[PDB]
Amino acid sequence: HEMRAAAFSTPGLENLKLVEAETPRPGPGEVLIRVKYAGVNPLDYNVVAGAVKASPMPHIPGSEFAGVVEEAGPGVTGVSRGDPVVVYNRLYCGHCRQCLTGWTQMCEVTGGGIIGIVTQGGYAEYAVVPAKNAVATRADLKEAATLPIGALTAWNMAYRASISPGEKVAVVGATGNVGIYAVQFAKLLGGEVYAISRRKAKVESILKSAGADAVLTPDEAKSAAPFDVVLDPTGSASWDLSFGVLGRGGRYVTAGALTGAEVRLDLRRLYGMQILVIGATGGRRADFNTVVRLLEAGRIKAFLHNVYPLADVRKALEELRSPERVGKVLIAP
Amino acid sequence: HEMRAAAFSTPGLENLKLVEAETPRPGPGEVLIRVKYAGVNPLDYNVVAGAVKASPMPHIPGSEFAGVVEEAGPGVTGVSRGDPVVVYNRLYCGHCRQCLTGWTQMCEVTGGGIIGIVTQGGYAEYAVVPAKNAVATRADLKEAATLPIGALTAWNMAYRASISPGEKVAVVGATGNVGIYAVQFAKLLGGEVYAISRRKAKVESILKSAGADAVLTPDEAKSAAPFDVVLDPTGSASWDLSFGVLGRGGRYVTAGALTGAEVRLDLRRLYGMQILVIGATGGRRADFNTVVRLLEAGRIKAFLHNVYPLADVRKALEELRSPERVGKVLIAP
Amino acid sequence: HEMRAAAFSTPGLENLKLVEAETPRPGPGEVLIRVKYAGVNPLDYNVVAGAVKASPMPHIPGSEFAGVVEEAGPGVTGVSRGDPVVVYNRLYCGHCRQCLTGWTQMCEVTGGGIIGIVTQGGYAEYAVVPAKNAVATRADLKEAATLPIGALTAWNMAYRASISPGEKVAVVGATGNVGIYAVQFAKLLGGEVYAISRRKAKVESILKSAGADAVLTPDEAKSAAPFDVVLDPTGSASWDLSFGVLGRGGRYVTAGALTGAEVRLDLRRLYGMQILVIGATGGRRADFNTVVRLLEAGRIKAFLHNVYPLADVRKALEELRSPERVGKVLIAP
Amino acid sequence: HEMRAAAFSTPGLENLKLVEAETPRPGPGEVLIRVKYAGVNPLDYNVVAGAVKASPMPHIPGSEFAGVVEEAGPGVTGVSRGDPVVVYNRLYCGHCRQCLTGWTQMCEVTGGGIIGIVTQGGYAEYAVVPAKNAVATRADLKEAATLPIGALTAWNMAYRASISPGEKVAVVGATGNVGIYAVQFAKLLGGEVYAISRRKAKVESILKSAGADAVLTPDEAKSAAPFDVVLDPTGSASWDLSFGVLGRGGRYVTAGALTGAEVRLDLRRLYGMQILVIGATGGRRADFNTVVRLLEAGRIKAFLHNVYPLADVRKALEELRSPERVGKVLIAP
Ligand SMILES: NC(=O)C1=CN([C@@H]2O[C@H](COP(=O)(O)OP(=O)(O)OC[C@H]3O[C@@H](n4cnc5c(N)ncnc54)[C@H](OP(=O)(O)O)[C@@H]3O)[C@@H](O)[C@H]2O)C=CC1
Ligand SMILES: NC(=O)C1=CN([C@@H]2O[C@H](COP(=O)(O)OP(=O)(O)OC[C@H]3O[C@@H](n4cnc5c(N)ncnc54)[C@H](OP(=O)(O)O)[C@@H]3O)[C@@H](O)[C@H]2O)C=CC1
Ligand SMILES: NC(=O)C1=CN([C@@H]2O[C@H](COP(=O)(O)OP(=O)(O)OC[C@H]3O[C@@H](n4cnc5c(N)ncnc54)[C@H](OP(=O)(O)O)[C@@H]3O)[C@@H](O)[C@H]2O)C=CC1
Ligand SMILES: NC(=O)C1=CN([C@@H]2O[C@H](COP(=O)(O)OP(=O)(O)OC[C@H]3O[C@@H](n4cnc5c(N)ncnc54)[C@H](OP(=O)(O)O)[C@@H]3O)[C@@H](O)[C@H]2O)C=CC1
Ligand SMILES: [Zn+2]
Ligand SMILES: [Zn+2]
Ligand SMILES: [Zn+2]
Ligand SMILES: [Zn+2]
Repeated sequence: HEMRAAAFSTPGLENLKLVEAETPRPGPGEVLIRVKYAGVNPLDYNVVAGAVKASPMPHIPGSEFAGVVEEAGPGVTGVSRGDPVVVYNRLYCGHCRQCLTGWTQMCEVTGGGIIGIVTQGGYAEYAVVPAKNAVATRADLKEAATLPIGALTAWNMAYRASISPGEKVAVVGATGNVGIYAVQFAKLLGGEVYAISRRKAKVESILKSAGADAVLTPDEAKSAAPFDVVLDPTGSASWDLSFGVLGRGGRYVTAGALTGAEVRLDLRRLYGMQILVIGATGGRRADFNTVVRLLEAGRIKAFLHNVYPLADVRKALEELRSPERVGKVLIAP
Repeated sequence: HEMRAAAFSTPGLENLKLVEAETPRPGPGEVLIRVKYAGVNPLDYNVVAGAVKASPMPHIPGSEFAGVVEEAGPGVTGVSRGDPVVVYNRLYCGHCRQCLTGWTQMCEVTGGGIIGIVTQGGYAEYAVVPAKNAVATRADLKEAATLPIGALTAWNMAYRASISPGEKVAVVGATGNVGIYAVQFAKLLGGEVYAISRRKAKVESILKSAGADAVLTPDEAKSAAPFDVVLDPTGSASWDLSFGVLGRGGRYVTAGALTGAEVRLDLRRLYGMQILVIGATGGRRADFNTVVRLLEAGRIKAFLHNVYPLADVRKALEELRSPERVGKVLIAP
Repeated sequence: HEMRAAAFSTPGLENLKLVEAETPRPGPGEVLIRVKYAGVNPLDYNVVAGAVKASPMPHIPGSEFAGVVEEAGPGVTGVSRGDPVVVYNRLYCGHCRQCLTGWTQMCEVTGGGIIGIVTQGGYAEYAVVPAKNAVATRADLKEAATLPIGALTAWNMAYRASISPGEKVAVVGATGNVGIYAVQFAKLLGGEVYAISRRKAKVESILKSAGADAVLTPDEAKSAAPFDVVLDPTGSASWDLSFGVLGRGGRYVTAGALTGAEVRLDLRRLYGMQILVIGATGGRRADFNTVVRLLEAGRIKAFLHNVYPLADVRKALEELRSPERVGKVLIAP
Repeated sequence: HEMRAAAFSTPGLENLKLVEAETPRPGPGEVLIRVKYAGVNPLDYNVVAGAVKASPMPHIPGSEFAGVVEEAGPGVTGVSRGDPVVVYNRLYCGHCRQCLTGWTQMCEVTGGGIIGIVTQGGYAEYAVVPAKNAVATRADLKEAATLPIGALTAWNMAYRASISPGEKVAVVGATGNVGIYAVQFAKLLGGEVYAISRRKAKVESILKSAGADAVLTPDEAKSAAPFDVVLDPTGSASWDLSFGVLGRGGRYVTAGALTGAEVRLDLRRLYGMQILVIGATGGRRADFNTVVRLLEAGRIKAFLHNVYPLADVRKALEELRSPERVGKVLIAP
């Protein structure tokens, strides 16, 4: 049997093509998913662009997705055909020091390898993943597909920031896929949350309904300093502001380098202020369960921008640069 | 009454001269100390050289000292005449947010101010300090005089590194005033400790006497990676090595910038490895008590190099640079 | 001046008499407050009844009050005449192990001595408290006066329960002075909050306005088990229920012994479930500032029942046992 | 193929017989182990006696053992024939909240089921265990065989006591299988360790070689209060001592109910002192790896007492009560 898929044999958004692919088949411990929705993320854009190398080639991208189990492989229990699932996107062995402490995204054995990057992903009608990565959910699958990358990454960032109730928390890029959940989880944890945006005027009512106590331009951020925590995955163009608005014991937490990876760090201010500069990536397997349950209970919300058919995958990827996008862009195969 | 003291009316090492000075008198809340031993540290050299503004001017430096109480001031209790004491050198208000959570070195009211920098210090026969800053001790005052700067700062770096039993801990600059205690505290917390030094041949048996499991040159440290924790206050010249040997979840802890303050921090590696880059300064007032108790009970050892009389203070501060020094330079007024 | 005051020269509520007393005067480090509101709590009742020895005799009770500074003592700066304040009620030295690590209610030197118990309290027009115990606030002093005992004790219980977002939290005695804030703080930390009441039908709409996700009868609590955290200051009559509904790694936190002090603890279920049974009392000096600012911000809400004048003080204390009460009972001198 | 085995078809020491039994064969995910040494614990005693129910019946006991992989079932990687292994004794699914957060001994799926209790155990020439439970080690298997019950359980008690360097930690029953390692771990975390024994004269030197700073009689212990931590798996006969010697913020941690499960708990002292009473059982799978490495590194030591052959399994079990015993009793099949 065969399937529709978006694939590229050489990198470049222009080489991403609708094709007819061989439908994959789950082996032991694997399930085959009929994909209902896949998110559109910087990660996916960058796999397509070649900035992140992929296997196998030619490659089907798509690391954030949800759908219905079509077939359980040999020996799979716990998930069965017809189950609506959402996929944890990190391959983990379950037996290394990192997996056994809960840090399955840091797996020493798989190298943190990511579904849709070191496997064929979900911009496709079907995808195979390990059964243990498929989390059964009763949530609307559009909303679920915003969880594996956006919500979970934001969760892990907020968890590693050690937010105490009443602490002031700035979220940089609060309008983005990660940010908009970063606002929510910082509020969940008791923070007073200041959402930072270069388009405050358009976005203020949205970010407040995400739970922001205040929306600030970058300039307003400077005056409102100091903050106890800055959650900022946007990279080096934000560094002078985000590093400079921290107070004593302030924690800068990043999981991305959107505008560049290299920053000039003043160790004298790092130690003079007792600041912590903290890396976060992906999220823990147990935390992904929590984030799913919280969506299902309505304690967090999914902000959707637009759903594209699989054939418009290119237009969908471009919509990531749209100055009007607030919310998640989805592909529906 | 007059006393001998090393003072400088204008910054610079050649401008540090022995003089006859007005003997200070303790106000309410203060104690007058007959200084027995003062430590010689980079902080003291930088005060005398002018990299740190000091007051009053002319200025008696000396931020790390121990001695005997000569007189208690109005309303002081708990500290009678002749009590041997060692002096916690941060001025703190005891009422601000930071003081009230225990981060007394971060006090918002005193500007973190340091005895012997914003007050006249211990390179003199007598000095005055707040009574709350004077810790009674039964320890040999030569050894007590290594605790306010070297031991306490190393204590506070180790504490903020979250050392678990069995984690691999590298100490860069391990031969120095801070590193020699950092080796000890890392072992005390149950780490497996790798002291790093450019003088391995000369210093190996001393760093083992301090509790190091292994003693490595910089190159050898690259081969022993990964490390869970790198205690390293040496600044930018060690950054590539120190940051490059960290494993997943690794903590870099710095309290200094000896060789340079600016480093190029790569956010991609920080988030991809979930590393934390952590600043540490001084130590908490309660932890200084603990450090003093640990010396009195023999759980940590002072490593001494030379004692100089107060007349030789120029020679004492130049010994900081000597490639034969391993251990603490003391001044005895 | 003379002032009015409730007072008892010998224990017993009938022997509590409105009198005219020597208006007290503030020494160094003290302030004299003009009490506007004072809360009524089991602690005030039990002090009046002789259960808790009081000093000095005859004694003015009243351990939770807010008002306006009448007169700064000598050397007191950082507060003015006419500044509205609310009183942190534990006396603390600021120099012991406990004070320096932030646990000022555990002070080794005052023994945790309480204002209105070891000093003349705020069931009176004026009272003298240490200046450092007096917190400036811009909130309604009626609501402020619910914080020194009710909110702060609840905060410290929730803080010591280690609530993660999504954990299930039961609050026994949610209708009371402590419970009504424990519901709120548990929600602030991201818990799913189940308030348990013996009078669900009457109080349910109130406890939901305090933030409870559900209100439960004791039988319904049994059916909703397991719970991650149980905040329960009610003592032994609630023990079998609260301890029995805990799940794996569950935490029982109490600050009270309302219905009895002794419980039969099954060590085999404690270890087999890895449960923690945790004590909590009072609150930290720094957290009191956080509770004040959270009231000022609107993030917590005070629930008031009735305000009595100093004349009807015995009726106000008798209102504690009133089975219709939900909220705080204030005395207004 | 047949093997030798100690087995009982009805509970009671007298019913434990040496038998010839069918040699077990490993299925998928399992390894067969030629047992070289197995520990003798109260747990194995109570299984043979009937206080702990077991399956299957008739039953081979033995929950703490090490040996050599003889065969691997289908699809087993990471463990091979010839590997010298020590067996983590909790069965764990690896997919539930407890497992994915690292608390494998609390698995919701297996109930925390223990090898040799719900499976055939190690009092035999061969046993089958899950491959993921077999930890290859370079230690002497005689010493490894003291880790699965004695060492790991102590580790997990110490872990859950949150021992700060310098804190006073009491170990009740320090002479026992668990206590002899608890002493060690408390010292490695930086505690000042007071070992408690009813036979101090007889055992003082041994406990001091395990790392105890002082050895105390029960009466000496009351006089040496307060302690910050009491590690005590001995149950109710020690409760008044252990609970009563705690200071402010003290932690009582238990993993056992040796002398009785029921204790009368004064909630009012619990909260007035902010004590935590903490259950601990087994240990985490990740910590078990940490414990084996510490043994391989000499940072902890095995205190052996006697090694019996399989046929003497009765006298080895009876050897648990020998008032001379200090050390592990072992069986060697
Ligand atoms: N480690 C991991 O597992 C993951 C890493 N990431 C990384 O995190 C980063 C963000 O991802 P995501 O939230 O989806 O990104 P989005 O593009 O959805 O959001 C980024 C937001 O940042 C702001 N922004 C964009 N450009 C700039 C700029 N030049 N200067 C200042 N602000 C800017 C915009 O907000 P506005 O216009 O309102 O100001 C924008 O909405 C990326 O680098 C991504 O690779 C993401 C997911 C997971
Ligand atoms: N924040 C605070 O409260 C405090 C901060 N500090 C700061 O910490 C830093 C260290 O102080 P201290 O321990 O007294 O310093 P020391 O000079 O006593 O020790 C520093 C050690 O670093 C090593 N070192 C020197 N230069 C280099 C280099 N180019 N590359 C690699 N290693 C080098 C040397 O070890 P070797 O030759 O064996 O390799 C030396 O022994 C200073 O910057 C000081 O200002 C110090 C005390 C308190
Ligand atoms: N350590 C400290 O600093 C402090 C300690 N405390 C202590 O905490 C405890 C509670 O204080 P507070 O909130 O002021 O008390 P309240 O009486 O105001 O509230 C107690 C609540 O518990 C429930 N309850 C009352 N009696 C019983 C009973 N007989 N059996 C079962 N449930 C009952 C009731 O709720 P419902 O009827 O709806 O079920 C009642 O509203 C007291 O023991 C007090 O002494 C209080 C403040 C500070
Ligand atoms: N939860 C879990 O995963 C585990 C739980 N356990 C439980 O922990 C408990 C202790 O185990 P273990 O160390 O093997 O036991 P041991 O008998 O080996 O040691 C107990 C020690 O306590 C002291 N003691 C013994 N009896 C009494 C008594 N009658 N009164 C006062 N002190 C006494 C003795 O020390 P001395 O004579 O020197 O005073 C003795 O050496 C047991 O109940 C066991 O079942 C054990 C392992 C794992
Ligand atoms: Zn792994
Ligand atoms: Zn301060
Ligand atoms: Zn105190
Ligand atoms: Zn499990």
